[PDB]
Amino acid sequence: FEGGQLPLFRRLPKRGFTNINRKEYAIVNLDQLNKFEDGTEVTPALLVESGVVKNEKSGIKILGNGSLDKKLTVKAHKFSASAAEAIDAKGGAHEVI
Amino acid sequence: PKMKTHRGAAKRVKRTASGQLKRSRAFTSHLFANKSTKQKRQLRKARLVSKSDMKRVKQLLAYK
RNA sequence: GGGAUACUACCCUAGCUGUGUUGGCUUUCUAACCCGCACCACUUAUCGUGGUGGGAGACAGUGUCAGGCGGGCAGUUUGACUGGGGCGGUCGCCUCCUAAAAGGUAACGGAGGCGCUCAAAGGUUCCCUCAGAAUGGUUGGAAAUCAUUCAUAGAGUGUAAAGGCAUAAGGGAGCUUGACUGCGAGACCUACAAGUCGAGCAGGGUCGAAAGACGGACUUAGUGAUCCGGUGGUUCCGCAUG
RNA sequence: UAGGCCCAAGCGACUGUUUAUCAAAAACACAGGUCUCUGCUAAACCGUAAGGUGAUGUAUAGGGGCUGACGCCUGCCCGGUGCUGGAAGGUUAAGAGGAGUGGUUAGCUUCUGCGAAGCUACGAAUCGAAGCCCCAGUAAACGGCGGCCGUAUAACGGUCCUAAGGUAGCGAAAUUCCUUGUCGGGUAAGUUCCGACCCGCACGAAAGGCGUAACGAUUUGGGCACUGUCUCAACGAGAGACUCGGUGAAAUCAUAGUACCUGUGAAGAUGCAGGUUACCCGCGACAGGACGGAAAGACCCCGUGGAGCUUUACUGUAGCCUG
RNA sequence: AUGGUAGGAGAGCGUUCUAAGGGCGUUGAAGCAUGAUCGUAAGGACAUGUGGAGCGCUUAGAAGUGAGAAUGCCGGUGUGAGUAGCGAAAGACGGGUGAGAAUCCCGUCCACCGAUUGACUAAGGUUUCCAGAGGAAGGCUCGUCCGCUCUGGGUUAGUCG
RNA sequence: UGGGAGUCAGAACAUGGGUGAUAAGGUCCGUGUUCGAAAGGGAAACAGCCCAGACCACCAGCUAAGGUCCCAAAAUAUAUG
RNA sequence: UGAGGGUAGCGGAGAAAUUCCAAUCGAACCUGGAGAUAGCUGGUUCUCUCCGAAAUAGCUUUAGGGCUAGCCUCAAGUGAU
RNA sequence: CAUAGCAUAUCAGAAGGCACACCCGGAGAACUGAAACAUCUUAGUACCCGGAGGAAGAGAAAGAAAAUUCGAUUCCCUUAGUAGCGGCGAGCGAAAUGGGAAGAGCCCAAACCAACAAGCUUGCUUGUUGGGGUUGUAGGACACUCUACGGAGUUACAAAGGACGACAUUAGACGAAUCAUCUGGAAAGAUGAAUCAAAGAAGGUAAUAAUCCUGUAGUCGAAAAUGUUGUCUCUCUUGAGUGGAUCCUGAGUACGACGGAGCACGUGAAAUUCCGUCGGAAUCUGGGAGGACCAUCUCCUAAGGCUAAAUACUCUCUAGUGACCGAUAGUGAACCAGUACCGUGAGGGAAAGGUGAAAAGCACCCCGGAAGGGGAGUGAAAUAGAACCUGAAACCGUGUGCUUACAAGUAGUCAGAGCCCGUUAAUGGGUGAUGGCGUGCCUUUUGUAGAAUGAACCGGCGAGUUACGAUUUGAUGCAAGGUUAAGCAGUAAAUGUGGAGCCGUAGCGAAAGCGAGUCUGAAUAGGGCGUUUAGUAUUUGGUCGUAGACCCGAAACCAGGUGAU
Ligand SMILES: CC[C@H]1OC(=O)[C@H](C)[C@@H](O[C@@H]2C[C@@](C)(OC)[C@@H](O)[C@H](C)O2)[C@H](C)[C@@H](O[C@@H]2O[C@H](C)C[C@H](N(C)C)[C@H]2O)[C@@](C)(O)C[C@@H](C)C(=O)[C@H](C)[C@@H](O)[C@@]1(C)O
Repeated sequence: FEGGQLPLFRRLPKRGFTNINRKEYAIVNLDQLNKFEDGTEVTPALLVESGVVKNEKSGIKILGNGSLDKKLTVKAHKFSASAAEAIDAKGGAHEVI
Repeated sequence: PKMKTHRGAAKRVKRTASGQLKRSRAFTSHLFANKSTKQKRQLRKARLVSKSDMKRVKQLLAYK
């Protein structure tokens, strides 16, 4: 309440809508995968067991922020281009579940 | 009991990464012919809620 | 000739056959229904119930829906500033003075304007330049038009006033629509919302021989959020799927 | 113990009734008038209704409105509003008709419009009573009864416009701003009173006009009687009072050893300054101050505070009328 | 460096209760009263009287945690003050009773109401009626008196309502 | 940058101005001071004027504004009018 | 004028005065909603230390209220601005 | 005639009062907030009425959902102050999913069959009885095929009604162990020496007791009883599987139009579910739902009924508990309480506790009419004497040391003689001739000695609190991770378990989506938000929000009742 001056949230206009069925993905970067061993095959269940992912929301997504310095195979729902590239560069495979 | 959210503000503003609130611009949605194209395109640029207004409306959006 | 009888609603002027049946008008019927209607019994009893006779009658009455009227009744409203209040006047924006040589600065302090206009009164390229004054003459208003010379903006500038203008920002002519799209480092103003100016970068254009100038008018007023609703495009989203 | 009287103006006819607790009156009632409604399960009223009053009445009756005995009277306007009636001219919602238009589908060319059969949402061509518009009437219905210039529709003239512009009778009035209007009477002296005048700011005919005998704890003016009302106060009788004996409250109250003058100061001082006066303590009396007591001012302003009433304020509504 | 109201920050004193530890108390606890004591403050001890059973200290922890004002609420008590008032009216004397008499009983005189200060009956009240006893409270004074207190008694209907 | 406030009745004096009447202890702005929220000394008393900003003791001293006849501390001082 | 009865608060009664309805009436009284609401008034309890304002723009059915800025305080940080 | 109606015989089935606290229906406000107010909100709240009950209500898919699905109903934690509704304002506010408590599916109508009576002529129909069966990737009848007490279940669906084997084993009973001295009026205290403990809980006793009393732990115990518990006589249900071709599968119903209400949804596209008025169907090749409507898919099969548990409240009862009160507190009420008292009435509504261990409660004498007292006496104590523990201040008095009748006063303060006294013994105390200075406190104010407010005095009582959530500071633990909620086991604790969920580890964008980048843009350009580490859990303080929200105070509004003495 501003004393009768029109409040800010009526001076301003509304915009947008919410998508009720929106996909959000559990995020994991390459720097988190360095804890594993070379040649290992990582999966969502193995991620959860290792504690890297507390909650699989709509799938798991691999992003290329950090540096890998490893060689392993990965099975996930979505990947980023940089992530797949940096996986295959050191050796390894990405299998879209 | 729980605090309640101001819904009119909720569907007028969003929260940025650090702590700030990003808003939409007024003086749209109606007569532009009196205005210039410069004003038109510049009222499409987003802005932030001012801190003087945050000091007043902070509690309305705590759950945002 | 003023229509107007090809074919065809078709027809006033026509009279005109009855039709599965349906849908309106007006009378007449009665068993629905109604009679604070008459007699007779329950009865002890004018309530009420029942039989008989009379009235009225598919109207009335009642339900639901719609329209009109409705201070009879109800809930509410009926602004602020103000040398007390009231009456009066005013309420937003622009320009001067007040304002004390930065900016800003009050009063029911002193003066005025805006609530637009323009397809050229915008852009560009070329050219051009005051009134007034006398001088002097057909006209002559003495002065309108015409002609020489000083005139310093006292000319003129769409619109109030102020700041500016011969780079003409004033006056004409030729082309043309930059009165475009998307951004904009950075700055002014500012409680917020807002408002103001911008080099320059891409894109694709106009004028000009070209450098280059053009993101509306010499500048500053010519509006007003939000919610709601309407119109056109869309790469967006939605219901199990389309 | 047991009526004061006379003369003259208003108001109201009279008897009556009224604000228990500041108003008894000119206010209300009244008997008489007038208008309007009502044909009986009357109208009107109470109630959701059933049942009731009206009325065990029936237009010489009943309800409502205005006026208010009696006498003389009661003028102009139907343009506007209301009420009544009529022509019915035209406008409408719910409703009956569905002519046509689209979403969708094996349906038809499979690159695509019979929309077909069908499921579906829109939809005028018509009418559809009230109301509304229009016409007439109604003023003891609501209301109105003049602007302009000669002049203080004053006198007569015009015009302005709508529908008309004040008849009788009253008139410085319970009504007259200027106003103590002017003239006369009454008094030695008359802002009142009486009578007369009309220049009615702004009288007027049933929100009745004018007048009226009788009546009035009514208003008003003058006179006689009479008196301590007064010049002008005096003396007496009781009760309080005062002294004594018994009994014994209350309002109020920051603490108090509580003076006056001139100044000062929140602009009016027991308490401050400078001076003046003043031995301590009582009783009877007075009322100038303590802005004395009493009552969180009732006048005035404010509050986006309340309540009551009004209406052509907004929004509704019981209810009524019509389908 | 250290004046200070709205106000911000900080450090502390006390009150009741709880935990733990360690203590005091009929050779007298808490409360109350007095004192010339200690601490920068809130405040803390000691001594003596009174009283006659519970209470401190240390550390921490919880709060119904501190009053001079609200025309505050409840109780006590003042002031005004020996003041106002003691509610319409004729009493006087003698004798008596008694601790005590203007006020109670008896007697004489006097006076008042007298279409009433009289006598009945309803309503209402509900034992205030009658004998004794009583003077603590009530009686606007007093009191030997009383509609007050205590004890005990009292209302009789075929015809009255 | 953030946590917590309170405030939105202002007054006089001096100076620059409007208004008013070159009136107001008037009113409205601007520039400074004081009071507000500031005791102390002076102006007789006197929020706003002059001096000057109180941590606490002292029967110590130097000064400010204002003063030195008595009230009532200090010159009945000097010199010249 | 008496005794029995009747009319009840969005109501009744009124020879009409806002008059009466249990010492009250422009809408009675008792309970409850109810600790209604009160931008208004009053009040709000122990001590010391440090710092220490404002009475102003701007918007406001706004004017003795409120919001943001100004000016106060506390804590981190930058670190000559 | 017939029945109404009337008249008898039998039974006692109901009324009223509930604890209207909880539950279900009918009816249904206003103050208030929105800084006015009308949609909205307060709120389907308060009040009123009716029902039942110990619980009530709901309840077994014409569902929820879109996985590869799921468990009838109810309740708790989350989802989430999300999605959504909204003068899109104030504000209102889900659900699914998931984790858990408790866990239960049973019966009708209709088909069909076999008998019974009347019409009819026993053919059929009607109705009565009995079987049979009540469900969908379709169930049943008819068509098809071979079995029953194996299990045995009274909380519905049948029942042992059973010898049924501690109601709580409940009134009740038993229940270990101490002497002495000192002080004392009296010891439980001090001192010293002993003892019991499945009992050291508590309270009384002349003061503070494990061993004095009542008791406690524990043991033994009976009526109404059974704990309602274990084979428990009878009785139970050992299933009959395929196609479903034909028949049946709840009518003035579903559904629609109009007007309304309830659902988180503001009445409208209302999808979904109810009321009133008008219309009004389909029948398994059927019908309904999946937020207008059409088609394809998925799920289900309405218009019939019953149903325990987990859950809600406490006028009561039994046994107990408390960093709850301790007589102005705490119930209004510790006592004479819903009583004195007030009011016509509905209704309102107080004050008021304490002798002492023991009544041993003052024999007797004296003054006095008595009340009162003074002695004596009881007692530890009588200034403990019933107006009885302690006994504060205001207020009222009596005695005295200093002082005062020439003095102008916010009554004190600094100075200071004289007089009197003699301490928590320290450069002491009391009084005060006289001099100087000096206009109370609080609140409100530009400013108050103010003739502005408030207080007669004294005492007592008398105002930022708690819950939940947010934010920010301090503390601690762990750390790319941190953390549990409900529930369960446990002493109404700590703790243990419980990983559904929550925050963070990545943001940008309306969104699809992309991703250390993204959005814009035609473009990567330019710019905005971002990256280039640190959070999380509990708690402390400060502040805010929702609740009465620091306390007292209106005029008034509404609902239900009381009054015409
Ligand atoms: C007999 C018994 C009564 O006497 C009166 O009424 C007298 C006769 C009033 O005279 C007056 C007489 C009359 C003319 O006024 C002068 C009239 O104007 C007022 C209303 O009552 C008084 C005094 C009034 O004062 C005045 O009230 C005025 C509102 C303001 C005035 N002000 C200047 C302080 C103040 O003094 C005020 C209202 O009565 C006093 C209040 C407390 C009362 O109501 C008191 C208790 C009365 O009941 C009174 C004692 O009983």
